[PDB]
Amino acid sequence: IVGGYTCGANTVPYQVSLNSGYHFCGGSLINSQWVVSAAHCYKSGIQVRLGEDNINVVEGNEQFISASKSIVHPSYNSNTLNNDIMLIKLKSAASLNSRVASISLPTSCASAGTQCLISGWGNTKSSGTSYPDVLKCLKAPILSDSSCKSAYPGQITSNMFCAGYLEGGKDSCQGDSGGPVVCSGKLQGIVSWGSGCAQKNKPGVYTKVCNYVSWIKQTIASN
Ligand SMILES: CS(=O)(=O)c1ccc(C(=N)N)cc1
Ligand SMILES: [Ca+2]
Repeated sequence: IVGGYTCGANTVPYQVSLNSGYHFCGGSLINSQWVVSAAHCYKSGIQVRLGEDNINVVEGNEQFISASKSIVHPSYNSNTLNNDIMLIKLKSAASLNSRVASISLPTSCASAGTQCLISGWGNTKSSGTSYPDVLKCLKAPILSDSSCKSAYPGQITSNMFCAGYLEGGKDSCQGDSGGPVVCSGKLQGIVSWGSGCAQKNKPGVYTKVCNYVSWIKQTIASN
């Protein structure tokens, strides 16, 4: 997260870190046994880490649970990043509390102008590299589809939306991938892609979760 602020320990209870010997992507807990992330974050041997703040220091509120199965969206396209979403089932149910909680799925899509909360342990610089150890937060509005399409000609599908600032300076970044975009207490997006980070006229592009509620629900009900 570039241009954000320190969230505060466990203030984003649904945020999870995907670990494969090191943090490589974020994710969101949607129930005691399932996590939603980005399809481009796929890999084998994933351990889900919940209740984390400083990913390099065990503070006492963490829960480390291995993944039992990963399900990438059937129509995921790695070249265009269309349908960049995947589900991860935990080997065992997480213990839910005030510091580890699930985030509700949306019943309707969020409209442009709505303010959302984006979070992650990704790079904090637009130029250079600096990874924080604690969770960073960023409040950003959803942009109109017209401004999004104008920023990325011929690259935005109906399953994507832009959020951020056209002026640049504030945006999600490498390492925040798979992370949540929460608006009005509902999960509306997944950190997916963008050109660089916090660049002028290049806002972040996010997976539009509201288009996948049916797939998510039916998949969880049969696996
Ligand atoms: C490295 S990545 O493709 O995951 C990526 C993730 C986020 C952004 C940001 N501009 N919103 C840019 C790139
Ligand atoms: Ca920790």
